[PDB]
Amino acid sequence: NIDGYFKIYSKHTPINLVRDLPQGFSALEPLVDLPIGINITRFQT
Amino acid sequence: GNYNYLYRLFRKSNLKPFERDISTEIYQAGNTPCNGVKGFNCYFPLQS
Repeated sequence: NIDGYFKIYSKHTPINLVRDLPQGFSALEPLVDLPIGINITRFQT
Repeated sequence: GNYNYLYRLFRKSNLKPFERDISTEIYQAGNTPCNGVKGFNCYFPLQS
């Protein structure tokens, strides 16, 4: 959040692993950019 | 009287550009810590 801009970048990657992060380099393209402009301090899944 | 346009009278620190402050808690302008809603050196943060 820079000046309240809630930036969302995601990518799908087919992998074959069991317990660890994939070995390699992966990017993230912009899915959506949100100008929400609200105060954020703590999150939850 | 157009008293509806309230405004903050005090502030603990100089706020940032495009920063919005709505909380109306009583400011502790005095040396001593303060609580409650009223008291000397304990003034309403907003004026009209």
